[PDB]
Amino acid sequence: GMNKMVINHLEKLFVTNDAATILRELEVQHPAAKMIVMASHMQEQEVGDGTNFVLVFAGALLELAEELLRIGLSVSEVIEGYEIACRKAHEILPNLVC
Amino acid sequence: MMPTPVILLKEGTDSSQGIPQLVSNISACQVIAEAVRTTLGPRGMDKLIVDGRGKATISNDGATILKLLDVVHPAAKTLVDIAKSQDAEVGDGTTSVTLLAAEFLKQVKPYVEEGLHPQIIIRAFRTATQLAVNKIKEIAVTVKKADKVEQRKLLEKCAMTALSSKLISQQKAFFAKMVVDAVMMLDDLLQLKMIGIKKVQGGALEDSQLVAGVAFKKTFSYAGFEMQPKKYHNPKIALLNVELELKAEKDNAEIRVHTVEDYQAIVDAEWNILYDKLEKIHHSGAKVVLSKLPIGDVATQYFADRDMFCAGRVPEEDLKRTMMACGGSIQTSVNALSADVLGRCQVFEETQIGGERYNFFTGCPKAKTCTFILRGGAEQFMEETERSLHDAIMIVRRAIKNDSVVAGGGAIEMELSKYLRDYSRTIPGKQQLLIGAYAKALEIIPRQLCDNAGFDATNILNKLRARHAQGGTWYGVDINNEDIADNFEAFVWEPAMVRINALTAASEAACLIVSVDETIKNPRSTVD
Amino acid sequence: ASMGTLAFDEYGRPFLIIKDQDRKSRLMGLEALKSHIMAAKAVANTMRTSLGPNGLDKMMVDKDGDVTVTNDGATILSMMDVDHQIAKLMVELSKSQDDEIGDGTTGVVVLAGALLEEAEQLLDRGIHPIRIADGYEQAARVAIEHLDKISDSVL
Amino acid sequence: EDGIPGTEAMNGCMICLAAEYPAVKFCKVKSSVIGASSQFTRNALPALLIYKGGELIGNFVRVTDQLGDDFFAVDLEAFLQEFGLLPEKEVLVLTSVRNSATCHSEDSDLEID
Amino acid sequence: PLSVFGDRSTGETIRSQNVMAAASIANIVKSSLGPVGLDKMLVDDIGDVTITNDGATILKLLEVEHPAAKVLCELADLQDKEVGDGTTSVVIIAAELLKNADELVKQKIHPTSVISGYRLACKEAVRYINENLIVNTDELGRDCLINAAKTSMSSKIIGINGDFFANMVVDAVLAIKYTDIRGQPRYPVNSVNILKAHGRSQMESMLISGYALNCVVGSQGMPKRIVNAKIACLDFSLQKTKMKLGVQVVITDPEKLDQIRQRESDITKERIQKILATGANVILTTGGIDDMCLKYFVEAGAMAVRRVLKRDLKRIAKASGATILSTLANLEGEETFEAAMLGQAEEVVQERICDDELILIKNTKARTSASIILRGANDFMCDEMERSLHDALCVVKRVLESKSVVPGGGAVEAALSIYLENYATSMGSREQLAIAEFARSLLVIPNTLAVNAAQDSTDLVAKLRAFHNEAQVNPERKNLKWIGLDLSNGKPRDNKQAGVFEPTIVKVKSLKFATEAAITILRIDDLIKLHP
Amino acid sequence: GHRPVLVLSQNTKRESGRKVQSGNINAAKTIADIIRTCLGPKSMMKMLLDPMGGIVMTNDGNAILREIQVQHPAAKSMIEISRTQDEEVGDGTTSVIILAGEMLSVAEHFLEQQMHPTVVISAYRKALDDMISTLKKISIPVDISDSDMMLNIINSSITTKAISRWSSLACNIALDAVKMVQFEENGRKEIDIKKYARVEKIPGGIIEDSCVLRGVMINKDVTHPRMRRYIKNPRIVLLDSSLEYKKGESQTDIEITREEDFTRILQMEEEYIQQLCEDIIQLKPDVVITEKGISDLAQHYLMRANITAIRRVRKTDNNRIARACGARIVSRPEELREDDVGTGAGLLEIKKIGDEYFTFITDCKDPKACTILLRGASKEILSEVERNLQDAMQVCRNVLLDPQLVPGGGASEMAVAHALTEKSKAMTGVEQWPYRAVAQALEVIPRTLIQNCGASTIRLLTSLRAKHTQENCETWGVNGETGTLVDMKELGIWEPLAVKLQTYKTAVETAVLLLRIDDIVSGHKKKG
Ligand SMILES: Nc1ncnc2c1ncn2[C@@H]1O[C@H](COP(=O)(O)OP(=O)(O)O)[C@@H](O)[C@H]1O
Ligand SMILES: Nc1ncnc2c1ncn2[C@@H]1O[C@H](COP(=O)(O)OP(=O)(O)O)[C@@H](O)[C@H]1O
Ligand SMILES: Nc1ncnc2c1ncn2[C@@H]1O[C@H](COP(=O)(O)OP(=O)(O)O)[C@@H](O)[C@H]1O
Ligand SMILES: [Mg+2]
Ligand SMILES: [Mg+2]
Ligand SMILES: [Mg+2]
Ligand SMILES: [Mg+2]
Ligand SMILES: [Mg+2]
Repeated sequence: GMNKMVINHLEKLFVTNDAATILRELEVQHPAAKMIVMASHMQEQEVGDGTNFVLVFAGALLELAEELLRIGLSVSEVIEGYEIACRKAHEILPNLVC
Repeated sequence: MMPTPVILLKEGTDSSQGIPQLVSNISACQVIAEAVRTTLGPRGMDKLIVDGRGKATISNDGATILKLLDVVHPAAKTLVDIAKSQDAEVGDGTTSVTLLAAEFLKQVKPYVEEGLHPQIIIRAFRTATQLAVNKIKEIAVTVKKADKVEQRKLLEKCAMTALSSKLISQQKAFFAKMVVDAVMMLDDLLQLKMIGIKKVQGGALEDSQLVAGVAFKKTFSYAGFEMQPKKYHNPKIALLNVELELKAEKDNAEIRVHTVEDYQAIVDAEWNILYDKLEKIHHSGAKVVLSKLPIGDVATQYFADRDMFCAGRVPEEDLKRTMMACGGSIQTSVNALSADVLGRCQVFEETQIGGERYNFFTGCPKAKTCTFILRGGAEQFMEETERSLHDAIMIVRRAIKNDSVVAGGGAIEMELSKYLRDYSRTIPGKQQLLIGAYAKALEIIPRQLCDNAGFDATNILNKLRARHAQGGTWYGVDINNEDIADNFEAFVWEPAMVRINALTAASEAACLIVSVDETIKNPRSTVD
Repeated sequence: ASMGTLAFDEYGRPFLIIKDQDRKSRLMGLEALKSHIMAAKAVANTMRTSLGPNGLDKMMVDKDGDVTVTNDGATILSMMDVDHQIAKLMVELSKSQDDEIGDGTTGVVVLAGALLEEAEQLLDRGIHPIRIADGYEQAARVAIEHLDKISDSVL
Repeated sequence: EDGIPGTEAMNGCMICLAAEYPAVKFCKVKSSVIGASSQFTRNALPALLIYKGGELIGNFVRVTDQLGDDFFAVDLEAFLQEFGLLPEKEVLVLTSVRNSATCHSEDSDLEID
Repeated sequence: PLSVFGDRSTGETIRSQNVMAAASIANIVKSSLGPVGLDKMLVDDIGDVTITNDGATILKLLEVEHPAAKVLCELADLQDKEVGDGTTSVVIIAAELLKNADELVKQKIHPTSVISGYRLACKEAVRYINENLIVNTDELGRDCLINAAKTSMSSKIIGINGDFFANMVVDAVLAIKYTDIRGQPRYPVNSVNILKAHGRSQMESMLISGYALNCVVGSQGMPKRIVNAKIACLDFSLQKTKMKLGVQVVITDPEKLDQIRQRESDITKERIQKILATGANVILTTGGIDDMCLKYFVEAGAMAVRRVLKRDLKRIAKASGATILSTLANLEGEETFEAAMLGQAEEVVQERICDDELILIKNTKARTSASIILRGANDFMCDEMERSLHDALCVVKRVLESKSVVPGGGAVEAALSIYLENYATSMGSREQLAIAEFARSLLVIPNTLAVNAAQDSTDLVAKLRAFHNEAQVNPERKNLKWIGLDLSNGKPRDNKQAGVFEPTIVKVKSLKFATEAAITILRIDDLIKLHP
Repeated sequence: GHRPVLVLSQNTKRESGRKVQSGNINAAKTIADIIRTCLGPKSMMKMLLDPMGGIVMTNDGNAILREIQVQHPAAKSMIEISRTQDEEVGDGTTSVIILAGEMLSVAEHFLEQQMHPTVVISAYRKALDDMISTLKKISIPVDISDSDMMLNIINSSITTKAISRWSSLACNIALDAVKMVQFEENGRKEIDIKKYARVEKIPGGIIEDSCVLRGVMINKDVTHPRMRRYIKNPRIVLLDSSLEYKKGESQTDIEITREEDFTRILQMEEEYIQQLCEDIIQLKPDVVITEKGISDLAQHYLMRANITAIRRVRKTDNNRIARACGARIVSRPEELREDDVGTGAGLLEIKKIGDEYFTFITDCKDPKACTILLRGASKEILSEVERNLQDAMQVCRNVLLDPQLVPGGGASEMAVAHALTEKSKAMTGVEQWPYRAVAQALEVIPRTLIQNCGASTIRLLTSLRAKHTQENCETWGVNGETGTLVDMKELGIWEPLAVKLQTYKTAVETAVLLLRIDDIVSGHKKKG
């Protein structure tokens, strides 16, 4: 990954590749992107790593949800399938410990 | 691009990404390097920068020039930062760091334009820097003799080399002897605040002197000060932090009396308190009294009647230097003025120095401090003299820490370039091009020396390369003879840590600049 | 020959390096030295009329309208409202001469102006200014030694 | 300027006329941009200005007085024609295929010899 | 001191400014080089949209202020005018040459030495190209022209349909072949009329065995199709006669006015009667025809077309054997029209093309003509089709005129770089550096080609240079001079066998023009910009 | 004033990279989404407000797109595609936009990954060739001599428009107009719906009274009341030249000296008019139609022969009358011939409709031009009816020129998609993914039909795909009114092969054209 020079509203320069720091310095205005940034910051607070994973996974999930909505599925069906698959993933994960 | 009714980031957010933004960063670093390029070498020049208020600063020091420029480019600020870092850690070479970093970026720019992955460039830079630092440590010349004469010669040569680029280069031997004398008197920490530097207008550069003791300017004498003698031949010095004047005993103190006798008693008690303090000071045997706090007119006249010298409102640093020079202790109370807390000096005198009176404490045999009194024709003249002396002092301190030297004038960098080229000739070939570019970028300093001196840099560089290839580690640029010479035998000596830190900082800055692929600028808040 | 540099990148993207770089001027190379020599020569030629017994005075007016008539070079240069930095350097040279000695505050400025005037024609012939300064230092040492040689002692 | 009645009708008329008169160079500009007087903006804002060779040939101001607020392209066309400022209509092909060539050199088939 | 009302930039500042301007112009079009390049879509201030890949069109549409950038744009225009291809390559090469020359100058190398080295390098590169890298097309046959057209049309909107468009281009060029004096065949391109009409797909574009007119019959009563056409080409209008400025009609006896007014149209009636009596079926005129003459032609059962373009009329007349007549005046002072002035064609048809009609003159005799009707999705795509088609026609004309071709894909650039790097060591001491920098700057073409494909440019260029160095050093490895770049797979490839060819004139002229432009810009070291 | 050094202009904007491609694709998607709901038998109409004050109420894609002004050049390209589709075949305007949007979406999917646009373009062209082959394979022929099948084709073309309520009347009108305007001369067949087959809309009355006239109707009245307004079997003469005395071309000033010359000149003007009228009368006609003015004296002299005269008729109307009544327009009356007289018009009658006079020539034997008289509720209703009739006539002409027929209702889309998917299984390259993606992008038509019908998109589309996986199910589509699968050889919805071929070609080439752009430059002066 590559570092990004981010200058905030106070002319302070940040050179980092940490996703949480980049999102914090960026002035995100869209409420949905604000919610995703909140999720990333919560992941940073709880664990301390994996914020970029959270962001990219949420983006991919929402893109594929848009595809499913376009092909004819409803929001409720997509949400139910996502929850079922998340439960399946959390069940599978302990078996993947090496 | 689409309007996107609700935008992601707020309006005014500017984003630049990809190869063009990194090429722009390299160009900005080139501009910053060019801003200080001409101030390198014995044939370097000075830059004059005027601030908003109208005051001008004239300097040859690269760090000062870079600080005075209001650089706002995020990538270009890294060069200023590494210049500051080199100034802090070493104190000399603040131009070479910027030149080397910009040359690294310029050399790797063509590979950036053709799509080479920045991680490969960063890895090559790290490998080349590690190899160069190891080579510098291996080939640096040190003497395992601990000879006082040899150490003195080494320090003086390093100081002259550090000084032979400034306006005081004509008196470089004299100033270097002064600097080495001053540094060698510091005890073990080599604190800079133990070397006072006073600038007095008027006089030639050769009129500047180093006081083996402490000297400071006269501090707002009261009435009756001119009635005091101004020379003592073995004075005991009372270093105090005491306000010697009639005043309220306490800020919250209140006096309540109901008799005129008690009123007179209170007035006499205030006078008696002041006179008791003065008598305790006088009975200690001291003839010179210095205080960090104001000394009133009553105390001044009292000391004049006793043929004693007084000076109030002395700056704290001057009192600390006086304590270190004489051997007393700053007393906040005069109740115990034993002989152990009184400073001693052989001669105290107040003399005239260019329309300004100065107090002199000389003859101190156990002094751990000095005081430079610089003479010049203008404020900026003396400021630049002080900057040059600071560079020399830092160099001498670092050499005191370790006496490892390498020949200057680009000789060390030509040797490093030859070594790195030889190493790069024996690797697969993707890293070979980048290490060769690093070695070529190492040639900027001798080329810049030749360009500043007005030579033909190409022929001198060719001769240097041929000499280094066939043997001879310390062949650099001979500025006076417009040729090449053995710079180690010409006593163009630098501490090895100077070039080590220069290479490390330049490589780190280049890697940081290369590693950035996107720049985002949030809109300004509270523009007012 | 001013304003610094302006490229705005070879990609069309903004190129801002120094704050207010479009409102800042810059002189480089021999042109700046020529301008400095011109300013110093102007100051020295102004002062050179007030030299010697037949020298004339300068009537100086401050910002409040007060009138000062004087022959002292240091006073004239201190009260003169200059903006050029080299002129301020000459003023400080006069002030330093006044501080150290107290007399000769006009000779120093004329001498400096003459030295820079000669350095101008030296530079026109392709000599590094550092070489000119070194030669000036050598000649100053020679002149100081000669002054010591030809001096006389008074009671 | 925005909001003053008659501006949108004039815009539609100019669109139609430019469709029918390619030669003319119909254009619009706000009074603020040209820096007109506040008096002119408040009282005489809707005005059609006609130029020809850098000099004025049409000085129409407050065209709504003699055109109204519901004037169509027919009204403006007739109103401009009756002062003889609008160039005469030239018949042209409505739409066709495109060629897009203009002379140049060596653009000449030549007999073999 | 100067007191000049303007701005002055001198030395390194102006040199860097010129280099920056040239580099910006190059970087504008560097993304549109090679088969993996992509088009650009330009929008005017009035909303007009142009989608193009041609460097000359991009630089002409762009509004440029810097003088060096203007020099580069005019260089692209000149390369388009004199060759027709390699418009992006010449600009890129010139900018790279200028950049490397400025890099040399910043090292205290005198600009005159750099200019001398550049001239020597250009001369030696031209000589080496002419002596080693040219391929004679005599042993390749018709496939060489097809391969050249395919190479030219790569990176264009018609690249994938090249299998069809190359045959169309070759047939169109061969249809207009003629030999002038000295027996040298000549191919007058721009005589192939190109008509653009949106509609059906690209593959249904038509090559007309004749001429195509963007015109229709004057009157609806005329026939829309004539089998055995006798074309009469006129350069005068057929309207009611009007006397000149110097002649005036003054009537004193009223009885003469009716006769005057009758003759006023009887003159044109008689002229048309003569023209129709000679046997003509199709009448084409550059002037207008009014209703009365149109009715004469309608009653005669003949096709009449008015306002025909002069170039179109000349092409039709010479293809059909007709003679342009600006007047029906002979050398006997009479008014006659002869059958020998009539052109002939196998058919003249007004066909419908996407809710519009145009006239096709099919199979003109005594000369073969060619026209191309391009079908596309919309107007912009048809315009890009026309530009690419013109590029292909110019390339085929250059190949047919001069029968030498060179391998494409950067093989020529790599070979020249290796050869000039070897050759620099035998000339001078600083012109040595100039020639070396010329050789290095010649590598910008394969580098840009590889970059546009997101391939490893460094490794591919290194492999190409190794192949060409082996070809130049080893004496029995001369077959490696054709090793170029295969951008589809990102590997070196023998481009002579693969069919990636270019006319030698493209490379030679691009080198010469780029060198001259670089020298001209490098000649500047001081700029005075007078205030307007 | 202040002079900033620039390469390009201040108002020149340049953007490039993934942003440009994404912006183009989203612009095309938005253009498609604008008219997504106007496709199918259950489409909903839209109100468009003209900048000139008019109102357009339609569900035709071309009108909706042409009424929208856009800034993004990709949207301009899409609108140009819509206009091209309308001008070429006259139908499928809404389908082509949706297809182009879907193809650009599935292309953006790949461009998000590291696939070059040229690979996608080559895959798209291969897919387009395969679609053309499959469409030609699954087509069926039609018998143009069968009036019932032609009426069914026109009906299936117009079932999606507002005129579908009066389906039989509209189909009969369109078929009769196209059939009678069909012409053959000199071995060149033509239809020419644009010039002849004029549609005249008179607001008021009922739409069931609309009919195609066996001749031409114009909005004209006799020049003078004494003219006959009803002629049984008229002989019609058409002219362009005015029937009035006019100035000559040359300057022809007279000079009158005698007394009687003025009256003589006026008398000869009258005599010239009389001579022209006598030359006209020599052919013994009943009606005289002129594109230009007719003098009052000319009217009198024509009345003396009992001839009805109409003046100031448009050139297109006069050509239509010539085609209808079999006359030839003559400029000079003295050159009139017998074969130029129009005999074949079986009735001429000037009747009053509303408060206006209309001239009817509507009993011609074998007329080659016609007037479609449309009567309806108002102006906008009649404009929509005229647009629908234009679509019907275009479809009829397409079938007449190309007698190939293709199943509708999305059946052809699914058949071609299945064939391409089956073909893609044997390529084993990197282009197979874009090939399959653009093959499956054709399913947006059945999906749009199901969405507009209001049924379940996913279940119906899955069932349709499963059905099309069978061995003979190429004609299985969706019923757009009930939202159920149905065989199109039973439902009867069929479309011309030309319309489908044009739609697919235009959509694929639009995607190819918009996939080739990565750089946008805007703001520069037109320079010309
Ligand atoms: N007498 C000399 N001869 C040749 N080179 C010298 C001499 N003195 C210093 N240099 C070179 O000048 C370079 C710059 O030194 P200087 O300008 O004093 O400080 P900085 O390194 O901050 O620019 C050093 O790298 C040194 O090698
Ligand atoms: N099929 C191909 N394979 C490899 N390289 C090609 C191919 N076709 C063209 N090229 C190369 O791409 C380069 C760029 O051509 P292009 O930019 O399209 O022409 P122009 O320079 O006239 O715009 C040419 O130098 C040519 O050698
Ligand atoms: N009764 C029907 N049932 C199902 N589909 C139909 C029916 N009638 C028409 N269609 C479909 O609707 C499409 C026509 O929609 P239309 O509004 O005409 O769009 P366009 O103008 O783009 O053709 C045709 O592709 C056809 O397959
Ligand atoms: Mg992590
Ligand atoms: Mg130094
Ligand atoms: Mg004096
Ligand atoms: Mg080309
Ligand atoms: Mg339809």
